Amino acid sequence: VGSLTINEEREVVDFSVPFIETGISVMVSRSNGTVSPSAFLEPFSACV
Amino acid sequence: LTILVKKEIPRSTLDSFMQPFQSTLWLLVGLSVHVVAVMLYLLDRFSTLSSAMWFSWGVLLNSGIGEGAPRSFSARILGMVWAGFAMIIVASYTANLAAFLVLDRPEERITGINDPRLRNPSDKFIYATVKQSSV
Amino acid sequence: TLSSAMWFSWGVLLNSGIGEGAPRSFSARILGMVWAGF
Amino acid sequence: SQKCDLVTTGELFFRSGFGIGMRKDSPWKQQVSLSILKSHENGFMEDLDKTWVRYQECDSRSNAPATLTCENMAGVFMLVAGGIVAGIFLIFIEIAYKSRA
Amino acid sequence: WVRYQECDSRSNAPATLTCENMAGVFMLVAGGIVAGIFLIFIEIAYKSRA
Amino acid sequence: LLWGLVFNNSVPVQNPKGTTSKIMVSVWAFFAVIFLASYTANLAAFMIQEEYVDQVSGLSDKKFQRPNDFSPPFRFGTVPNGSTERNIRNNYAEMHAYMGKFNQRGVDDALLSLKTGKLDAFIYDAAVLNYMAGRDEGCKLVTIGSG
Amino acid sequence: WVMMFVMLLIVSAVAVFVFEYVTIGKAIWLLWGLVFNNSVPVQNPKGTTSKIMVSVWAFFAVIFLASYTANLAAFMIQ
Amino acid sequence: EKNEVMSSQLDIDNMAGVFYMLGAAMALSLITFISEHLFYWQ
Repeated sequence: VGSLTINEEREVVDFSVPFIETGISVMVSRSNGTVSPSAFLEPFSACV
Repeated sequence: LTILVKKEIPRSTLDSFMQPFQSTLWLLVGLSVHVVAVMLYLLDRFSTLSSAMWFSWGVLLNSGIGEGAPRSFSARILGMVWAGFAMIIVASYTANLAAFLVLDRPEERITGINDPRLRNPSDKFIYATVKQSSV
Repeated sequence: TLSSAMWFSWGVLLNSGIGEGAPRSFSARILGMVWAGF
Repeated sequence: SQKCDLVTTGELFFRSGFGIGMRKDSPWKQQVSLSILKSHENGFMEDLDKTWVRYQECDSRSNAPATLTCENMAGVFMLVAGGIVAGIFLIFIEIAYKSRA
Repeated sequence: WVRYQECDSRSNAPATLTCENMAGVFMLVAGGIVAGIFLIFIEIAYKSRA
Repeated sequence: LLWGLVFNNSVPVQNPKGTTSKIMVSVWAFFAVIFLASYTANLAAFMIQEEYVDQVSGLSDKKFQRPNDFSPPFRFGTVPNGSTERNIRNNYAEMHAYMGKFNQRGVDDALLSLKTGKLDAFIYDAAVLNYMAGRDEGCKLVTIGSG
Repeated sequence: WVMMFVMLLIVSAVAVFVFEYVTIGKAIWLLWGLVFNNSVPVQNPKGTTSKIMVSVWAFFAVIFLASYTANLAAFMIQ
Repeated sequence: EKNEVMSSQLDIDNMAGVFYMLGAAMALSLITFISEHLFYWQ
């Protein structure tokens, strides 16, 4: 009843229907801020 | 019947005069004012050396000290770059001011009875009450 | 400069350097302080 | 993602999958589901995911909050021509005044 | 008995700007004016040379 | 001289006659102040209501192929004695090199290490990551890009 | 406000005293309206500590304009 | 859902719009001055 999935060699074991769904992820942390090089309306206002 | 919890600590202490980052950026650009004002003086020389910088200081601070009307057209184009950059600077600084003034507040306020830090408590969680009550 | 004195108030209202109406009375400079405030 | 102009509010009530239907006691269950794992263990499922549904066309919910390119300013673009064509007559008025005064 | 509100609500006035925080930029008026007297003495030394 | 007045220059301009000259200057000054106010009201409105994107999906290829390209401080995670180790080693673990130094038995030790920054990234099963992300220390965001 | 108003009176008294070398009432309002970006052609002084202290006051001028506008728009919200 | 980070520091990588090509147009102004010097030859 442990929280284990299968690979193709897990032929040996016989699962039931999967009750929950999960996947493979990575974990990172936060940054602080974003890039926006003062040019948002500069091609927009460049039309006027 | 509700939950008694404790007041947080605000986002006060508005000593943020350089927290919009100047201590490197304003220090970097103030020297390039002078080092491009001297070469622009040479540009109007080969076609008031200590005096030509005050015109760039005048256009940078919106202050009517004006004596450096350039007889070369190209240094007037450089002044157009100055009034563009200075208005970009003061606009971006005002946007960083008002944004840092009102952006958000992090909040860990509990919901009520249906919150998982209550129902599955940590070791740090004294959620006790009084004795001999209907609670 | 009766027709001309209004342009000084238009100059202070639009941040536009049209300036000819420096008031020799101090009190009208106080009224100009009310204009730049408003 | 594809056409445009609709949203969803999340809240996945069911959380289910898409199996393959066969008759019971078939000899084609085990090796077929083994190949399902094999198609998972190379990312080829994700390859067909790229080739079929990973095509975003319209914008997200995001709210860029606004944009200011060209369009709305036509209400204040008339300020440059609203009085300059009558200022010629204002020159004619001024030269009439200077012919009087 | 109980209709006596003393402290402020949650509301978030969002801010106020009365007197307090501006002391970090209140030093700009005196940070260089006391040395500008010596800058006058420097200028009258330069005019005594030039 | 009739250009810099949109930016409130210092710049003493040649004052013209009292004619349609100064009238059309005031006409342009209306568009000057209304463009300054509109651009500033847009600009501060871009500092708010802005989504902040991380780069974890491209580095799932790029830092896999090139872990040493930007910084040798790229301290990776692991699932030691895990089935996921073999499954990537069979498919997508050329970074089963460079990662033997990055072995941590005990998940909460790797948690507090990356919380002090002693790991860059930590690969794991999704569901335990999402649940402990919801139980993460307060409000430190530790998810993967877009989920 | 009245603090910087008497600072304007102080620097005008300095511009009277240390430039004993045009400042009776003109030194007040010409050096007052520059916080509000007036039109107002002021009497241009010598290149001395006069224009230095003008630029010093101009820093506080633009930083007060930005701070008041950032507060004011923040009172329209929340 | 990924609301907002909090920032007050100026992004120094957003300074690319500030050293957007000041010196390049200054070099074109130098070539403009050199072409003026050849127009003095004409």
